[PDB]
Amino acid sequence: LVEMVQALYEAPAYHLILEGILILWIIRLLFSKTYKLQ
Amino acid sequence: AWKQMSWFYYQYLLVTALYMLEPWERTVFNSMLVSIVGMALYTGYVFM
Amino acid sequence: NPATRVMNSRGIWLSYVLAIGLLHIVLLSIPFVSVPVVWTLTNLIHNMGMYIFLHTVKGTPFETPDQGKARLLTHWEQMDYGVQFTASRKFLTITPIVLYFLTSFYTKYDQIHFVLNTVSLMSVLIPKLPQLHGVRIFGINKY
Amino acid sequence: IHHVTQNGGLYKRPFNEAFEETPMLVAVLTYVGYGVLTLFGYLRDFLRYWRIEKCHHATEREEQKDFVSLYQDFENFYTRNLYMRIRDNWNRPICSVPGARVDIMERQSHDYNWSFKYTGNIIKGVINMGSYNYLGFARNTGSCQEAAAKVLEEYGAGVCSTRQEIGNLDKHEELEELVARFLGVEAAMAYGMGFATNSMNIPALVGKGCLILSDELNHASLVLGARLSGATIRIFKHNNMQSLEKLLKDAIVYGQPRTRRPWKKILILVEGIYSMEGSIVRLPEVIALKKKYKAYLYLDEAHSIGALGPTGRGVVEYFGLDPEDVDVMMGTFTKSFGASGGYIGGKKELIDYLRTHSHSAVYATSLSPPVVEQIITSMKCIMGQDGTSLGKECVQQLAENTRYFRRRLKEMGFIIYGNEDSPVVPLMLYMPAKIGAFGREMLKRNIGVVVVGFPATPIIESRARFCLSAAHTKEILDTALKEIDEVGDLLQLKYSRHRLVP
Amino acid sequence: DLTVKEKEELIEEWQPEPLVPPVPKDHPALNYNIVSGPPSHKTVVNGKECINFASFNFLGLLDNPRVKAAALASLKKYGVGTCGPRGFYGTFDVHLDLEDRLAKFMKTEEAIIYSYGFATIASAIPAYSKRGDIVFVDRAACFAIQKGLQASRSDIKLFKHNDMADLERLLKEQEIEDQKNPRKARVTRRFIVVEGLYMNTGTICPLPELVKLKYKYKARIFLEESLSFGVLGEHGRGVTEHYGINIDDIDLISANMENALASIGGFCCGRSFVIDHQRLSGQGYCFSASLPPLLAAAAIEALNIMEENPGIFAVLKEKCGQIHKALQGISGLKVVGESLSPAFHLQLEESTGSREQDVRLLQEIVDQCMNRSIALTQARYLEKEEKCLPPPSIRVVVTVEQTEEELERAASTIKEVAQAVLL
Repeated sequence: LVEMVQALYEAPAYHLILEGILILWIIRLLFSKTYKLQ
Repeated sequence: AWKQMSWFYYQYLLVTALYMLEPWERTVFNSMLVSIVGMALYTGYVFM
Repeated sequence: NPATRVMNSRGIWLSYVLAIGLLHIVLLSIPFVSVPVVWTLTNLIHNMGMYIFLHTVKGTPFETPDQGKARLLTHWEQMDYGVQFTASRKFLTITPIVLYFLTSFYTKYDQIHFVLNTVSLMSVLIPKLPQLHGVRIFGINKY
Repeated sequence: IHHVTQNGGLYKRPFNEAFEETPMLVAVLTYVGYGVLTLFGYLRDFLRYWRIEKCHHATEREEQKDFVSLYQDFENFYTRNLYMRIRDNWNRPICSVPGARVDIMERQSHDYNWSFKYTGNIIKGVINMGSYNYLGFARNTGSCQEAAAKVLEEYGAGVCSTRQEIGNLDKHEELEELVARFLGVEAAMAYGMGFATNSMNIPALVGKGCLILSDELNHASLVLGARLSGATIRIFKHNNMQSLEKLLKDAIVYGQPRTRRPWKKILILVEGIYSMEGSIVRLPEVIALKKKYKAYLYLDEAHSIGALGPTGRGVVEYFGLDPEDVDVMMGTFTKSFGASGGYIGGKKELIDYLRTHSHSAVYATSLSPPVVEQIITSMKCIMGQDGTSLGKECVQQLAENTRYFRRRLKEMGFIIYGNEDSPVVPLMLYMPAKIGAFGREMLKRNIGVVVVGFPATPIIESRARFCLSAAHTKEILDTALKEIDEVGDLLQLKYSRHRLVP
Repeated sequence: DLTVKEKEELIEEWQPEPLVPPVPKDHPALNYNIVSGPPSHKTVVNGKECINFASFNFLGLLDNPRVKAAALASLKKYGVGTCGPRGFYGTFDVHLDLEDRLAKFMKTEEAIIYSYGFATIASAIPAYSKRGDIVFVDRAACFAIQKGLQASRSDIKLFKHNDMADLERLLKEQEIEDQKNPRKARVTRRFIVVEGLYMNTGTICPLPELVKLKYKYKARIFLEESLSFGVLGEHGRGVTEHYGINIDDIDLISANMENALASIGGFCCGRSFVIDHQRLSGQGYCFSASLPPLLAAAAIEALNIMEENPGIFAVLKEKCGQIHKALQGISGLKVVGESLSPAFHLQLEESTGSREQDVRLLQEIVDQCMNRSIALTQARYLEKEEKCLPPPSIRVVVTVEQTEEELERAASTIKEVAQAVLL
């Protein structure tokens, strides 16, 4: 898959930014407590 | 060699829960099970 | 409720990760398709099935546990007795995100596949926010 | 003597059991068959919307087509797509006295269990492992079925009033005095339905302001009686004495849910034997916790009174404990005496209270005299009172039968749940299509068993339940063990990873 | 918050209340009568011989020699108990035979039998009615109906006794809320729960107007007639035959096999569409042992006699309006009930003002009548557990075994002792 890896370099600006925001959504959701709703 | 071979079909019928379906339901599942594998060798031959 | 403890049972995560892995081989066996289109179909079909089974069908498939206290709640809202951020509610929140990083990489980062996969990912992640626990957008699907 | 705990429970003899886990491949294979059935259920629902005939079942009247529909179609989804496919092994009618061998009416179906037809034949001599006949008192010839005939002749079938109006005979007075001598308590009281001894007397003891602590696997009557009382309900893990203490300590520091006032009182509902699980309660630790936290205990021994203990007194005798350390004891007469009804024993002020404030005492009719004469005679037989050693022999025979059966199955290679002294033996068979196959293949071989599926158990925990009795000879029991092997080979039911060795 | 040192102080200072309350003073009950022998027509109660006017067997079928032969012949081949719950080798051929005979007697489509008379209507109501439904219940319903309603977490709206204007006013109000939110009104069920020949009052429900209201406001009916089954009608089919109403209009019908059948248990009869649902949903049918076969063999034999001789129902009613007319005139006692009811009341006219003083007063009449060989009873309730507690009373219960001389001699004794305790 030569083409695929050489295309992440030329990935648009607004996309790799969405994949960075989505990686922070996981980390914040992978460290929560529990809190049954009152 | 027949009895032995017939026993594996019985085990196949239990592991997949076709032992408790009607004949037409059984044929509908056995038809699309063989087609997918059939078109899985054709795609693994042209692209090889 | 016997239906809230299903998503915890032994071997249910590995049995689920193989349900997506088996659908990706039956879709990639088609003789006349493309690899980029095989990875978009996987993502959209999985997200639509997950959306229907977690956020549209409400009630149980068997006699309601106690006089029908869950006849108006989708399977997501019944799960784990309403307790948030359990392991089973974190697995099902992370899985569509991980399956998006692969269908972005295998489509080469195209521009038209983006407007499809992003719309599907948002559609499957919006209902899982704790702020929407019971809200029915414009009345739809309430009774 | 043998060992203790940090709680302070004293165990006189070893307390050993086993709940081996499901192997991973078998669990993975169960979900395949539970999804394949669901897919076809959706397809059949679609076809039955306007394309399949399906004229074999019932509908609403023509005049009530514009009322709101009576049922919600999605609730009876598993009923019409799963249960209905293999429901030919759940309501088998029998035509003789049930014990150690029964006669079953032969029925057949043509439209896949949607309707049945009795041919006219009878399957005689079927080995019975499906009914609760511990100690073997269910017979139609003997000295207990001899006196019931006398009482019936002079009294009649049943009474026609309540205990508080004119339905208080001297038979009731004669039986309630004997039950207290049996249990070792001060006073007792008998009702007439085992299910209604719980749901009509629990709401007479607690109300709003009180707390109920229930075990995970309680009977339906115990759960309904709590729902009708008005108290708060909290469930702890099965037989977990750490969960109970953690849930019992956190209720005396935090009080009631909103106002945070002290609870009026706390009640604990447990059972002697859990019939679907095959386990025995850890009573010396439950007693050593409700004395340290000042809670009250409610014991339900419908599956152990007469089936545990050196002299057939139940779990309190089986553990070597003092009967007076239990606030309420309740049981039935329908599992070991071959009769009907239920009882409650305890202190003398408690029974005095319940005689006036119980729903059954004032609204429901009394017991039947011919049934009371069954219980009085078999209870005297067990006490060694009649004069023979029948009560002792029958009590001991069940213990050896249980030990032999449970030991043989382990060597054979199956997965068996529960405690080693339990007369209920659940055999594990996980896949959903083996539920329908085991019941069908055992009856072809002259054995009667019960099977249980998903919306009664966990998802991957299907099982077959065997009940032993003191009427099972060693030659019946060997025949059953020999025929279980063949079906276990034919259906591949030997999942145990570490089998026993003779 | 809350260090691990003061938690023991909290755990240590707590003090529960006793399991049962200490008795404040003298009570009413706690003095059961002790009947020696069977409670037949001539009974011995508390060591004295007396005529029974207190038991609920209107057909004299208890000590019928023919009924006992059919029970012994079933004891001789089955034993006494069923060792299981009707879904695990607990159904016999006797159970299916009795179910068919009941369904054929009521001219219905299907029937289901329970093993306990109280659990029949306490399990049937919560199997159809659920968390978001409206139930309209008469104000004088019995206790089993109230418990079944309590166990079904639905909305209860209880209306006056036997008046159709209040029921219609209650239904019209519900129609106004249906026009305020039509989406929710299409998933909400409406049940009317009524009771032919009420027990707490001795009256009879007006059925032809209640049927008309059913089709006008679209609400199903649940008839509960365990005191008119085998009493009313010209065949003992209940109230539906008394009024001449098509039985396909009453949805579900319930009764017990304990009064006029003189046995144990209850049954529900209806269309196969509604009766088939309770076999997997009724709590007391699915988790309890089934009825002993010798008790189901007695009901079939009683049901044979009920069909062979249908002139036994005219006898019961001819001498039912005899003692209802021979009692009018007592000073201080009033009669509450219909001329067609075999079990009515004698309530106290113009009560003092303290219930405890009326329960204590009526017991003087009962205890002094029983010394003249006439056995009577008092109605018992659970004072703190009742929606609409009725006044104290004395049940007068008529059977076919009581001769006319005994009936006319009972009125004299009741009047003699009552105009000398209430003076």
